[PDB]
Amino acid sequence: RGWFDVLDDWLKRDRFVFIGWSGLLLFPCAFMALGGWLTGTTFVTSWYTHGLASSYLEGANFLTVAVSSPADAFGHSLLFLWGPEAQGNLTRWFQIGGLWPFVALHGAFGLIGFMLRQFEISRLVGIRPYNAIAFSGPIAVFVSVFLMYPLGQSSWFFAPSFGVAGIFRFILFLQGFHNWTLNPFHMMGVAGILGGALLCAIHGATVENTLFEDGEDSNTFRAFEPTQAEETYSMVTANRFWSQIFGIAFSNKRWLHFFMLFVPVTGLWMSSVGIVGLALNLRAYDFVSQELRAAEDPEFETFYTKNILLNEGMRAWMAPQDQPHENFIFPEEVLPRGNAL
Amino acid sequence: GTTGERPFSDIVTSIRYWVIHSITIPMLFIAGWLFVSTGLAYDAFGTPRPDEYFTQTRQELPILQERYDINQEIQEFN
Amino acid sequence: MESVAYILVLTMALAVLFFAIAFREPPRIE
Amino acid sequence: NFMIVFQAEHNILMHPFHMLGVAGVFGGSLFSAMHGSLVTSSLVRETTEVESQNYGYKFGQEEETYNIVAAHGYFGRLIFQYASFNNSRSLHFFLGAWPVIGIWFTAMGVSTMAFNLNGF
Amino acid sequence: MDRNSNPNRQPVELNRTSLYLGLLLVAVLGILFSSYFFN
Amino acid sequence: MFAEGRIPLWVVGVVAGIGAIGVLGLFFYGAYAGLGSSM
Amino acid sequence: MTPSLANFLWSLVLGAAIVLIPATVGLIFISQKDKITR
Amino acid sequence: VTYPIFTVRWLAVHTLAVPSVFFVGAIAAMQFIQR
Amino acid sequence: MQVNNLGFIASILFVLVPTVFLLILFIQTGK
Amino acid sequence: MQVNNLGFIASILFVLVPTVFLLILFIQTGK
Amino acid sequence: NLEPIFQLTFLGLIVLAGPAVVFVLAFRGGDL
Amino acid sequence: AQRTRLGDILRPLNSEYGKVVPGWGTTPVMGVFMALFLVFLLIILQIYNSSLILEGFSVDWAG
Amino acid sequence: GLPWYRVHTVVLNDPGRLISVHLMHTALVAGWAGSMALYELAIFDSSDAVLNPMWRQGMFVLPFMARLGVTSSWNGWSVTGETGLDPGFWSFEGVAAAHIVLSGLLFLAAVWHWVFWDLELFVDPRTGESALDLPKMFGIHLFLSGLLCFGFGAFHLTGVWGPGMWVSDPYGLTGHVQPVAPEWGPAGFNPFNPGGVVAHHIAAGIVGIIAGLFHLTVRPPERLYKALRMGNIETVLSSSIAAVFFAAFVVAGTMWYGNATTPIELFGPTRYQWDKGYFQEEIQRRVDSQLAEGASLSEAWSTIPEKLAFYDYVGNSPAKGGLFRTGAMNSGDGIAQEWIGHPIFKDKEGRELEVRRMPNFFETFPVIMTDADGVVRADIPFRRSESKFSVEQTGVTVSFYGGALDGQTFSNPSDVKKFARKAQLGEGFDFDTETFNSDGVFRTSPRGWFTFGHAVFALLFFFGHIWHGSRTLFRDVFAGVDPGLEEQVEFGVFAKVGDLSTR
Ligand code: CLA
Ligand code: CLA
Ligand code: CLA
Ligand SMILES: CCCCCCCCCCCCCCCC(=O)OC[C@H](CO[C@@H]1O[C@H](CS(=O)(=O)O)[C@@H](O)[C@H](O)[C@H]1O)OC(=O)CCCCCCCCCCCCCCC
Ligand SMILES: CCCCCCCCCCCCCCCC(=O)OC[C@H](COP(=O)(O)OC[C@@H](O)CO)OC(=O)CCCCCCCCCCCCCCC
Ligand SMILES: CC1=C(/C=C/C(C)=C/C=C/C(C)=C/C=C/C=C(C)/C=C/C=C(C)/C=C/C2=C(C)CCCC2(C)C)C(C)(C)CCC1
Ligand SMILES: CC1=C(/C=C/C(C)=C/C=C/C(C)=C/C=C/C=C(C)/C=C/C=C(C)/C=C/C2=C(C)CCCC2(C)C)C(C)(C)CCC1
Ligand SMILES: CC1=C(/C=C/C(C)=C\C=CC(/C)=C/C=C/C=C(C)/C=C\C=C(C)/C=C/C2=C(C)CCCC2(C)C)C(C)(C)CCC1
Ligand SMILES: CCCCCCCCCCCCO[C@@H]1O[C@H](CO)[C@@H](O[C@H]2O[C@H](CO)[C@@H](O)[C@H](O)[C@H]2O)[C@H](O)[C@H]1O
Ligand SMILES: [Ca+2]
Ligand SMILES: [Fe+2]
Repeated sequence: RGWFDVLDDWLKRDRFVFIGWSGLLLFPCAFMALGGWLTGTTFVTSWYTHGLASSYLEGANFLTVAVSSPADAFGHSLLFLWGPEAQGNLTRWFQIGGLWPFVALHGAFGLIGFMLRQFEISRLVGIRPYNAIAFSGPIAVFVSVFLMYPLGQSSWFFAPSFGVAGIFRFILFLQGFHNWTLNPFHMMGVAGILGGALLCAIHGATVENTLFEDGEDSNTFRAFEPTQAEETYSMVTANRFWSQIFGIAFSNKRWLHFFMLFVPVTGLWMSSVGIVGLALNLRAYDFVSQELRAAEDPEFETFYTKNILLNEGMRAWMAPQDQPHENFIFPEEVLPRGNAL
Repeated sequence: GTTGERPFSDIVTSIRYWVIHSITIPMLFIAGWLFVSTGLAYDAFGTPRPDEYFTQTRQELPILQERYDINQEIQEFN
Repeated sequence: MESVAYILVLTMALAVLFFAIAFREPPRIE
Repeated sequence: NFMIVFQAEHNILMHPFHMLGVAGVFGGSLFSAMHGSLVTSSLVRETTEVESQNYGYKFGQEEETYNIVAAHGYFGRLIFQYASFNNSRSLHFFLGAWPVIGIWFTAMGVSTMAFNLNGF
Repeated sequence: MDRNSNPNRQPVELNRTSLYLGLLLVAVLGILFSSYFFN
Repeated sequence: MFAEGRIPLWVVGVVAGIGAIGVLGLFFYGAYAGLGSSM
Repeated sequence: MTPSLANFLWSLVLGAAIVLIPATVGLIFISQKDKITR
Repeated sequence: VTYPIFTVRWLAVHTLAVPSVFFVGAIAAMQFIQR
Repeated sequence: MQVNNLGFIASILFVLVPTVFLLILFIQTGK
Repeated sequence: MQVNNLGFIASILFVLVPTVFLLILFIQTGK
Repeated sequence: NLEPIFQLTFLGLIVLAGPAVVFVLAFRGGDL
Repeated sequence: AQRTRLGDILRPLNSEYGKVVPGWGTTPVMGVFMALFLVFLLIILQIYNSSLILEGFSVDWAG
Repeated sequence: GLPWYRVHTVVLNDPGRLISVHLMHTALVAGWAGSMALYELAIFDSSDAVLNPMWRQGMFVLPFMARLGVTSSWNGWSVTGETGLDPGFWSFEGVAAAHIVLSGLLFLAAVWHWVFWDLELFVDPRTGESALDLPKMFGIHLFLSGLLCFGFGAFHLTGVWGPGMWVSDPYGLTGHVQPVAPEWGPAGFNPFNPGGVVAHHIAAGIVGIIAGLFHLTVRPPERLYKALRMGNIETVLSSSIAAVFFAAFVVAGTMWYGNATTPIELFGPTRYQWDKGYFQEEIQRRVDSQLAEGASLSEAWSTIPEKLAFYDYVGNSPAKGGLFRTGAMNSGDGIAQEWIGHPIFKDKEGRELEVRRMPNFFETFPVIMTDADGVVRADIPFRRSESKFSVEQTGVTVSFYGGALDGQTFSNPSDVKKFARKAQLGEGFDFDTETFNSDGVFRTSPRGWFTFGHAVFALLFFFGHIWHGSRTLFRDVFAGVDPGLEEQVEFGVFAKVGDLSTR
């Protein structure tokens, strides 16, 4: 037995936490990313990068702590602890936002490790690897949003911060500056996510309400056995119900479950494509025909133009605080605003 | 169905686990406590204390602006 | 005249719905 | 427009019921993807490599079309054994309950922000 | 040289449900993207 | 207690649950005192 | 030989010594101790 | 009966729980910082 | 409205071409 | 050249629609 | 002062009360 | 299996189907070259990223 | 039969028809290149290489011809702005026609290989069915790649036998095609040094030749042959897709950030040059040198070429467009006619005011004027009842230096406000908006479109890689799992997951 086979045997032992070869990448990187996030949200400020308190130590709460993006001055520097910025100084590395690339890169490699784990375990137990394929969607989201978007922009500063309110800020930023809601790729993402939730709810309810009477208890949960060969709910009854209620119904179980995979995954992939577009400011910001008409016709008003006005307001009022490195000085009189407000 | 390890319920219902942990768990708790309450965390992570966000000479946000010499920048920020 | 295009695509979707309901492939137990 | 004004006036993003709605829909999509992928992954071989695997299932067939035990083995090794459902009925109840509860909470969030009890 | 029948050729199929699904997908994609095509 | 040599698991659960409730109660109290309390 | 060059090379060396080959040593050692009995 | 005490599961448990309790102690202490 | 002069052709082809692809495949099915 | 703004759509459809009619009929033939 | 001290005294006594009832019933053989 | 002149010319190139070297073969050397490639890619990335600054040039349009 | 998404799998085990479909795809791609170039030539406007260069006209393939040394037309014009040059056959038209003819020949070869699919070269002589020696094919193809890479670098790029490549000054004012010598030191890895590209092609071509020689002679280890399914062509598809999306990410990045292979005269400026005021600072430096001799303001600013000023204009940043703002940048602001000259804003008190430029992020931006020490001295107020710093109250006037408006001064607040709004966008230019019926909203450059397309394609090819790698490694269970699979998956029963020999 060669040493490689012996190692392979040890890594793939049946234990409470499977390790595998993929574990060598997953567990250290995932632990680094998680511990980095926890450390930053507990102890680390964003005073020098954003002028914000972002840790429990500073008095922030769960909703307002974040591992904030690094200072815009560094561009897309990877900000290694040993890099030319921190130069091995851990305190300075924390202060310049070095924890953000730490978490982002370790999380990217952890995600790779987790999907490799899906592949490895699928191969070991002898099933098709569709779980890894489904997980490609979250990977596309993470790559586009946390890497490609800031890479197309001026710096990592404009990446989403790892935090609840940081993410909320990123969301509102994308609305105001990119008109992200108007983006058809985002609308396909929304369709996929809401459709996935709908499919989850409707399938769970349909199964639970077409169950066969296989026990005597009012508690129907123990009238199932994992090794039983027969279906536990009536597909025929479900199909008739949905055909008469909704007009159409699934008749193929396999197609049903592939659809439940397909819808949210495609939603994630389409939204990731849209985010890639936004990385280069290739926005679906305006409808030029309506802009031109409004510019020449002061009685043409649509919900689109109203939303454009909202975006202008958000940008002007938010930019000085959101982008402190720019030293934006917008005097009170240049701020757009409606009457009396 | 057990992969070999001792069941959690058995371990955490046993006297020896609790003899060990009625000590170990509180010690880490008060170790983190002391980490905060001695001011070690402030100095280790560079997080400002409530009275050090601004200095008697810097009333503005100490936003970093220089690409490579941040140690000196932070020092002049105080 | 882009109104015509919008109406056209919407009508296409609705016609697909009616045919998918009325002229569906019948589920058959076999 | 409705959503933007709503956020401006109520801070719905910082409302815990809307956070529960987001958990509802994100988690519902997550569980839809997992369930579909685990069932598709554990399909019993009934077709050839040419035809769609969907033809391996016949409408109204009594037998099970996938191996739930293999799906449980895979998932309980992906995370750990006791986090994996092996009872299809409990699994499907969870699939129904998660998005429904999340959406109930977010509906109540909007309904209570209707009375200007706003987000944090 | 001789022209010999290729034994790797296979029929393609699209069942009626697949047709309805594809037609709906095409119709809704057109609905979605037409406004942006017109701009 | 009811059995010698081991703690009942429900007692352990009650004790750990009360500890967790106290931790979350301390955090909610701190939302209103000290740093981050707006005062 | 710049300071950043020295730090990159040091990063290679310390990455090896801190992660790559205490982990390989530990994995090999344990796999050869706890060996699967066929 | 007579299981090993230390395992991969033991390490996985502690790798999380130990810093977790440390951090919780830190945050508890933060609850008493005054400006 | 001054819309893109390629909008009608783009939208119509965007719908039409996949439509005839599906129609061809469906109608020939069972041959 | 100032040509009829419906020329491209008219010509393209004039060719395309009978083309797909023939294509459908030919491809399904023998079903 | 002492208000949190007394408050926590009452709160802890109340908190223990229910579990005390369950524990006493379980140990003494009562119906549960 | 129609024969052509160019087919016969090319025949020995497509004749070794499935022949392998038993065991691990050259895999260690492959691994060494892969590690060197990774270090090279790291070097050029960090140079492009300005996280590795060498003397003699600047990552700038001016050179 | 086959579902629609699996139709092409019929050439999976048919090497002759796989070659056929590859030939047809190659013919389609080459024909696209030729016809794209022909269309661009049919609409290209070569009259003004300064203010209407290729990248303002939505020219996508023309810069790629020009990058490698094809810079002249049969109509006498050259993209370097020169005329009367004789390229020979290898003009834009010649290259496009060559691609069209290549497309035809490839189409015919594809037809031949489709019809005569059953060549005995494809059949395993040991047994008798179709088989490809994939490792040996890799050795052959890699050796060829190394030869062609080395030849490209050492002969074309060096000018030993070939045109060289496009090189330019750092400010994109004197771009042209010349031979480039390789740089063998560390500077060869500076992405903005073309000698690095030359030396890369020589060295990597040599390495590819050596590696192909190794792969023509040494057979795969049995371990690797089994692990990577080297008898399965889908493993090649998987790893090829991986390498391809790697390359696509790289080319997208080098296009977005700029480098020696993406010069601004061919693809336009980058967003980062606008971000950092690269051209603005160079312009100011030239003006300051002129002044330091003793030139007046008007003379010093008149020394500034219109091309550099045109680079210093936000409408030429690739980060200003829209996903559905289609076509050339000339369809946006119009065709640039001339530089208006540099405005200098003075308020009533003589303070010199700087208009804050619009960042790449902002679709709209407030007009703000600051003095030397960064204090707002004038603006354009939104609300006027509490206005304090308006152009009207502060008496701001603008005088122009160089360009069309040289020597003129404006005091009418309407004109001052108009020119302040122009100055927000950088250097000001007169535009022909009639030719394109330009709409007034910015477009992105070919740099932006290329980066977008290739970033998206790379992202999708990641999924392609995952799909085909999974199909390669899980080929045995593609049609479903074994109708047994009972106790192999159960927990704790075996010592190693799946390994039936363990417990
Ligand atoms: C002799 C044949 C020939 C010649 C001289 C040309 C010449 C040209 N072509 Mg063309 N082409 C050809 C055949 C040819 N082509 C064929 C057969 C096709 C069909 C696939 C095309 C399709 C095509 C398109 C779509 C385009 C061109 C374009 C061009 C022009 C610019 C090319 C360029 O940028 O290079 C770019 C090439 C590369 C960057 C090669 C990348 C290869 C990667 C990096 C290597 C892969 C990894 C490697 C194998 C592994 C490592 C090995 C290593 C160690 C050695 C140029 C005039 C462009 C143009 O200007 O349009 C008119 C254009 O867009 N061609
Ligand atoms: C990556 C390849 C590439 C790139 C970077 C470019 C770039 C460019 N081209 Mg071009 N072109 C290409 C390939 C490319 N082209 C090909 C293959 C053709 C043959 C059709 C053409 C033919 C062409 C013409 C005729 C013209 C250009 C022009 C241009 C310029 C204007 C760009 C523009 O507005 O497009 C707009 C892009 C969009 C509006 C984005 C469309 C996004 C679609 C709708 C996505 C589809 C969604 C999908 C259905 C979702 C799936 C659903 C899901 C369930 C899977 C620009 C520099 C113009 C120019 O100025 O020439 C001088 C012009 O006249 N090109
Ligand atoms: C070199 C690249 C490459 C090659 C040679 C293949 C080859 C193959 N793929 Mg694959 N794939 C790729 C990349 C590639 N893929 C990428 C990047 C993705 C992620 C999007 C995928 C995702 C994928 C899936 C999910 C599947 C395949 C399948 C297949 C097999 C059947 C193909 C078929 O009949 O569909 C026929 C396609 C049609 C009839 C219509 C397609 C219409 C598309 C959506 C629009 C076309 C746009 C335009 C014309 C394409 C040019 C764009 C170009 C610049 C890329 C075949 C061997 C199937 C398989 O595995 O079979 C068992 C399968 O299920 N692929
Ligand atoms: C934090 C995460 C860290 C992850 C750590 C992962 C643990 C290590 C996994 C290593 C797996 C890769 C090697 C696979 C085994 C193998 O190839 O053959 C095993 C061989 C065959 O030997 C002998 O050969 C005999 C004959 S033969 O192999 O059949 O030829 C055979 O019988 C016998 O079994 C065998 O002993 O044994 C070896 O000793 C060769 C080791 C070479 C390994 C590659 C080295 C590359 C890594 C170094 C990186 C730095 C390089 C310098 C850069 C500046
Ligand atoms: C009150 C009752 C009256 C009904 C009115 C509402 C109509 C809803 C009927 C759904 C139409 C079917 C479309 C799929 C075409 C069709 O007939 O599919 C039929 C299909 C049946 O699948 P099977 O199980 O038979 O599939 C087995 C294999 O043949 C797979 O091809 O149902 C589904 O696939 C469910 C998933 C799609 C669900 C799509 C719903 C979309 C909602 C409508 C969105 C468009 C609105 C646009 C407005 C402008
Ligand atoms: C940073 C860094 C690092 C790392 C580190 C680490 C990795 C660590 C860690 C760490 C950790 C890992 C920590 C932790 C934690 C934790 C916490 C802080 C917790 C919590 C919690 C809570 C609060 C919960 C609560 C609850 C709920 C809510 C539900 C039910 C009940 C309970 C109680 C459970 C190093 C040094 C390498 C390098 C440098 C950088
Ligand atoms: C036969 C022959 C010939 C001829 C040839 C020719 C004439 C050709 C051509 C060709 C061509 C002329 C071509 C082409 C092409 C094109 C293509 C291939 C394309 C495309 C497309 C696509 C794919 C696109 C897509 C899209 C869309 C649609 C939208 C946007 C996005 C995208 C881009 C995706 C000769 C006599 C010479 C020789 C003999 C033989
Ligand atoms: C859920 C859960 C858990 C936990 C639990 C806990 C943690 C707790 C609890 C509980 C408690 C901790 C309780 C309690 C109670 C108490 C009560 C219910 C009482 C009372 C009474 C009263 C009514 C009072 C009265 C009074 C007045 C009125 C005034 C005078 C004095 C006095 C104070 C006597 C376990 C793990 C087990 C199981 C699973 C989950
Ligand atoms: C999977 C791989 C993971 C890679 C990451 C793993 C952790 C890697 C951490 C590497 C840290 C590099 O840390 C770096 O160490 C070197 C060498 O001591 C320090 O260098 C220090 O000592 C050396 C000599 O002793 C002096 O020449 C130098 O001037 C001084 O700074 C750097 O200041 C520090 O930045
Ligand atoms: Ca007033
Ligand atoms: Fe199900």
